[PDB]
Amino acid sequence: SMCDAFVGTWKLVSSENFDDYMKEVGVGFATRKVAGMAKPNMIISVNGDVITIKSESTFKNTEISFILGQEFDEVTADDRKVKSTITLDGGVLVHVQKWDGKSTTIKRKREDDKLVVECVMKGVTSTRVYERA
Ligand SMILES: O=C(O)c1ccccc1-c1c2ccc(=O)cc-2oc2cc(O)ccc12
Ligand SMILES: O=C(O)c1ccccc1-c1c2ccc(=O)cc-2oc2cc(O)ccc12
Repeated sequence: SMCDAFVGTWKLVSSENFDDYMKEVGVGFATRKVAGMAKPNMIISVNGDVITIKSESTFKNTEISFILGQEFDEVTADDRKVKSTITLDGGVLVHVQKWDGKSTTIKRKREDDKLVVECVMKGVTSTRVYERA
């Protein structure tokens, strides 16, 4: 399917304005500095209708499994317990995280041989680029 373009192993190669985006999300100082340093590997896989996104770094190891359009519980190292929904909108994986009446969007798009990640929170944008690993 269309998810196959996202499937594979990805390595973080560039990050821009991630600290200012995490500040705007409400991420604490210690967690921002820890997350800001990490150069994660990201494994995106598909099994039936279930999408798995595994991240691996010196900071942590995370795993989320989900069905497109089906809301799920996601864990974060901040004062936020989030309800997330991931949908596929015209080739773009749109990840909406909602907590305490607020929301942030993480968009992933395929550009050349890269996975371009756009994170938006109340006008503050961070761009992160991954390459195939
Ligand atoms: O994938 C990202 O780069 C990302 C962008 C905005 C907010 C969080 C992340 C992020 C993750 C988002 C979803 C997920 O399933 C796993 C993530 O893992 C990350 C690991 C990091 O070191 C650092 C960042 C992440
Ligand atoms: O919140 C975390 O556990 C975390 C810790 C280290 C590196 C990245 C994250 C991180 C996420 C990790 C996994 C995940 O599924 C979602 C994450 O979302 C984040 C969002 C932030 O604003 C800021 C950070 C994250």
